[PDB]
Amino acid sequence: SLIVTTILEEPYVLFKKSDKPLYGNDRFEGYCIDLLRELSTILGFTYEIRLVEDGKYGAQDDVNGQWNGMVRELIDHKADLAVAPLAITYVREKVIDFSKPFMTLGISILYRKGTPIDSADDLAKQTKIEYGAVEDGATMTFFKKSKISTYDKMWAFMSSRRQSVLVKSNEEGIQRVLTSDYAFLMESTTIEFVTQRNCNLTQIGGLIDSKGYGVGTPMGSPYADKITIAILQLQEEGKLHMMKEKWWRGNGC
Amino acid sequence: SLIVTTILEEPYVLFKKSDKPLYGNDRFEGYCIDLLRELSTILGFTYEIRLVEDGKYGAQDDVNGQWNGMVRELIDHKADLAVAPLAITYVREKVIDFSKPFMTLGISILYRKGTPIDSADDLAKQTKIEYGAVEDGATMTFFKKSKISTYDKMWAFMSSRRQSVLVKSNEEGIQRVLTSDYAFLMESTTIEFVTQRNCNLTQIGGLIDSKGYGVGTPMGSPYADKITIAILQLQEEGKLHMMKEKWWC
Ligand SMILES: C=C(C)[C@H]1CN[C@H](C(=O)O)[C@H]1CC(=O)O
Ligand SMILES: C=C(C)[C@H]1CN[C@H](C(=O)O)[C@H]1CC(=O)O
Ligand SMILES: [Cl-]
Ligand code: NA
Ligand code: NA
Repeated sequence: SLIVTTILEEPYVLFKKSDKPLYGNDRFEGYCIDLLRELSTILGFTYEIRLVEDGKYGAQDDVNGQWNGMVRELIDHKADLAVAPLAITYVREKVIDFSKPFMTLGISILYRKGTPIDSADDLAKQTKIEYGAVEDGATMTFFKKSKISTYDKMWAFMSSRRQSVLVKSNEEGIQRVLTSDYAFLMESTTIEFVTQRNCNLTQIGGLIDSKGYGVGTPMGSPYADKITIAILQLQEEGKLHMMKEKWWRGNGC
Repeated sequence: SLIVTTILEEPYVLFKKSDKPLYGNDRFEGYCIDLLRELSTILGFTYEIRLVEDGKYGAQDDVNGQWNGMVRELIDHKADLAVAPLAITYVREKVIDFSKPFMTLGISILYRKGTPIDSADDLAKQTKIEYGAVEDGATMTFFKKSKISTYDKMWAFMSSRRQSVLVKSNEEGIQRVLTSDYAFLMESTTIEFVTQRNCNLTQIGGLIDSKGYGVGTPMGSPYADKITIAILQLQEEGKLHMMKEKWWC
């Protein structure tokens, strides 16, 4: 039996709606839960899903270098797999292993329709429209590390305003877009889910970078390569595409 | 130095043009050549580029189970890395290792603009317009194995006409599109290169699947993970994007 760490994030992992309390694995559904189920069938393991205690994905404390979130659970061998929209990044790959990607995406901008804002550069060169990202996530880290003029400028803006423009979650960022003059730097996969459900919102510009989500494992785990092969099987038979359609597809904007 | 196996395929790998003779690695240019140079810089290795003798990527013969191409070079430890638009696939991952993807893509359709054909389904339902793929590549293999009705039908059509509709190169497929009534099933990255240069051609429909190109290594090689890390660094600093813009109406 494997211990699988994960985190609530629509539509990847959600609590099933129910009149009565549910228990154990029965509590959860979503794209990542379907993925876990499919992987379990192919590779023949059982599992217990556990929400990560600190509610974090995994970032390094910039003073002591210690990790948190699902990444820390893996490093500490508290979990066997992390199954979530966990971006494969340079810093994380140095401390844990990942399967090859089950989904590909990039940072982009969530904003309202009908404005003159067409790119990151348009946001960077002003301050009236505030903008931000989830604190300490892969998106924020991209900006923190970027040497590109536009993105460095955006980092200077966000970091100096971290108290007011950085958010704790996608949900908070999305609500900020809906209720104030704010543009949210966020992952394109999640943007697509949002824009299918709110016709007044749109992605602005294209993808600013490229990354994949992968299943995390402790470094050296034999499951990283096994899951890669299972993911390739699922992709090549069209299941990953069906899985995405199931959890994303909206009724039109 | 590491031995790096590769293959000519525009704009990934080409012979550099010069008025004077060129030697060694200097003979080559392209996206993958730039990639290799950058990987070299980060990881601190020297290397020798060699074109794969049999001019194949890597497929398994369904009679004797023998592999060929760059995949075979890696299996036999004749090369340390394969750096090319080499698709990461289930069957290849069973026999060699791969870095994580430096490019992501999918099978799609290259055809002419201004036609009624809007999807694979539209091709499958007819026979007047021929269609095909590079023989024995990842695209053909996708169709050969698929259980999705539309793709299974397309495979049945292609296999019954393989002498006439399967081609030996992307170049041959493109020439087929240009000189006959033919739609070519090919990788979306390469389609983008072609359509930026041939204004009468276009991608039809979306991506039929999703895959990545990765650097291949013999199975168990320590370089697969090292190259993954270097690729992630290159991506995050915007270098892969710059390289794409450089090499890619
Ligand atoms: C839901 C959020 C906090 C996660 C999801 N993937 C990114 C990560 O793996 O860090 C984070 C989003 C982002 O940074 O835009
Ligand atoms: C250039 C061709 C022969 C290669 C490139 N990638 C695919 C591969 O890795 O097999 C092949 C193309 C294709 O199958 O459409
Ligand atoms: Cl349970
Ligand atoms: Na790792
Ligand atoms: Na492998």
